[PDB]
Amino acid sequence: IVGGRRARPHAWPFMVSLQLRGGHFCGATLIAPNFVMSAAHCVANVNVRAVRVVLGAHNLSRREPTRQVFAVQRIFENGYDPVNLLNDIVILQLNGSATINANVQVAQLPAQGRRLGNGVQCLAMGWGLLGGIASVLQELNVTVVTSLCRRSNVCTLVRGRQAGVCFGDSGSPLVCNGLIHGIASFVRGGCASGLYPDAFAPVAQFVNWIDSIIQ
Ligand SMILES: CN1CC2=C(C(=O)N1)[C@@H](c1ccc(C#N)cc1)NC(=O)N2c1cccc(C(F)(F)F)c1
Ligand SMILES: *[C@@H]1O[C@H](CO[C@@H]2O[C@@H](C)[C@@H](O)[C@@H](O)[C@@H]2O)[C@@H](O)[C@H](O)[C@H]1NC(C)=O
Ligand SMILES: *[C@@H]1O[C@H](CO[C@@H]2O[C@@H](C)[C@@H](O)[C@@H](O)[C@@H]2O)[C@@H](O)[C@H](O)[C@H]1NC(C)=O
Repeated sequence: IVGGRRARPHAWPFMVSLQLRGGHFCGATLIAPNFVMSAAHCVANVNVRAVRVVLGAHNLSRREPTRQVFAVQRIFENGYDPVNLLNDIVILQLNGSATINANVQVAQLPAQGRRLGNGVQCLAMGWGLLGGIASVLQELNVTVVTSLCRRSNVCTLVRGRQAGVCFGDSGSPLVCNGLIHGIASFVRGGCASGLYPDAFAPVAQFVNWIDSIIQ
């Protein structure tokens, strides 16, 4: 996250770090005790048996007893199309269930087909590049936009300054009115261009599919 701020520790206890050999590569959202959701581009070309799913983290540079670590049991995809930048969503079934506590919660999702209007106020977040790469979870105020956005995305823009999501933020949730409406998918013009909006996978478009998998 470029131009964001440090989150309060454990403020977004649904927030997940996907790791390989101890290092963060992507975000995710805990959507049930035994399922996370992320971006499909996060796990394209990745050894998913190597993937560690880290719950309850805040400061990645630190040893944290609040953490719960899982492996990936199964993956579920929904027609990922990298060429057309479509269906950038994956569900990763964990090898065990999370212990739901202060530090580890299941996110709330929107109703199916719920569209967000121009001007909706959201919170983007993640452990991606800062413009270094972040130790402490970052968050950022973003506004939903329809210009320079396709109907197959929710797009956001910070107005009046250059800020937005960046590399390592891939797969991270976009929280809008307390619901996960986005999964960070792609940027244009580099990170934080002040020109192109950030594009997210539109979670509301995939709710019936998500529900079917998690119950
Ligand atoms: C490097 N990584 C990130 C990446 C692409 C990629 O293929 N891998 C690649 C990409 C290609 C297809 C689809 C689809 N559908 C989504 C992303 N293009 C791209 O813009 N990013 C990227 C860079 C910075 C931030 C973000 C994010 F946080 F917004 F998600 C994504
Ligand atoms: C589920 O897996 C947890 C983490 O396993 C570790 O990470 C994966 C990606 C591999 O590298 C693996 O060799 C590591 O052991 C375990 O800590 C946890 O006990 C597992 N839960 C089960 C089996 O119920
Ligand atoms: C910055 O965002 C703050 C927190 O955002 C609110 O809560 C999160 C969980 C999301 O639901 C988001 O939709 C909400 O707006 C706000 O309290 C604050 O008003 C925002 N400030 C500006 C000017 O955008």
